[PDB]
Order: sequence, then structure tokens, then C-alpha cells
Amino acid sequence: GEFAQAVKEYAKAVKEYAYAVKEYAQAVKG
Amino acid sequence: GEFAQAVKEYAKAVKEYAYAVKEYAQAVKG
Amino acid sequence: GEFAQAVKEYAKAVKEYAYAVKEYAQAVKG
Amino acid sequence: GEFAQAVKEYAKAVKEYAYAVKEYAQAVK
Amino acid sequence: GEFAQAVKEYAKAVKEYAYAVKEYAQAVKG
Amino acid sequence: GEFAQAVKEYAKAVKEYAYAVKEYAQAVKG
Repeated sequence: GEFAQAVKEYAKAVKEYAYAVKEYAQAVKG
Repeated sequence: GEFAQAVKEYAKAVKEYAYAVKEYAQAVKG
Repeated sequence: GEFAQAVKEYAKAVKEYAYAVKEYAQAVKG
Repeated sequence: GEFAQAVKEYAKAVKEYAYAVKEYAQAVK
Repeated sequence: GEFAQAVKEYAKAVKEYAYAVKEYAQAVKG
Repeated sequence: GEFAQAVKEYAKAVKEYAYAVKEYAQAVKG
């Protein structure tokens, strides 16, 4: 069940990363 | 100006990838 | 199938962001 | 198993990025 | 098989991306 | 098939991003 768990963990980290890149976009402009 | 737009475009692409990883995690679990 | 096209589309976005990061670095050096 | 190890390294980097971005968004404002 | 080998190549890429993101985080701090 | 090809495109893009980050890091260092 290791691969499905890994892909679930990856989806969560990519989602978090999208929020940080969105915050960086806001920071670079301000 | 131009770099902040590029960060904003990348943030959109990471969010789209996050939804595809989440869909793939569900497909593997199947 | 479906995830493979998502990974191709994400790769194109990472390429584009890389190009923009380099352009922004050249802007700092300029 | 290799992919699980890669995801752990990615999860750790995303947390470090998100903290440096938060601090930066302060350094400016 | 071919899928296990592709997932190992994907693992290597995700790991390489991690290490680049850590470098970018350090640059944003100093 | 298409997943192995997608991973190869992703791995090439990651390496372009890693080079770009080093250029930005060097610019910020003076």
C-alpha cells in the first residue's frame, strides 16, 4: 500500500507548494 | 512586474498539477 | 492515459518558470 | 519505495520554501 | 518492468526538484 | 509508453529549473 500512500502524500505537498508559490507571487509584486 | 506575472503563472500550473496528482492518488488506491 | 498528459503539461510550466527565473536573475545582474 | 523517499524530501523542501516565502513577504512588508 | 522503471526515474526527478526548491528558499533568505 | 515519456520531459525541465536557481542564487550573492 506504500505507492498509494506516497502518491496521497505527494498530492498534499504539491497543494501546499501551490499556496507558497501564490504567496511568493504576491510578495514579488507588492 | 514581468517576473511577478511569471510566478503567478507558475502558481496556477502547480495548482493544476496538484489536482492531477490528487486524481492519480485516487486511481492508484483503486 | 490521463496522469501522463498532466505530467507533460507540468513539465512545460517548470521549463517556462525556469526561463523566467533566468531572465529575472539577468535583470538583477543588470 | 524510492518514490516514497523522494516525496519525503519534496515535503521537507516545500515546508522550507513556504517559511522563506513568509519571512520574505515580511522583509518587504 | 517498464512502469517500475518510469516511477524510479520520476522519484529521481522529484528528489532533484526538492533540492532545487531548497536552494531557491536559501536564496530568498540570503 | 506515454508515462515514461512524460517523466523524461519532467526530469529535463527539473534540471533547467535547477540551473536557473543557481543563476538567481549567484545574482543575489553579488
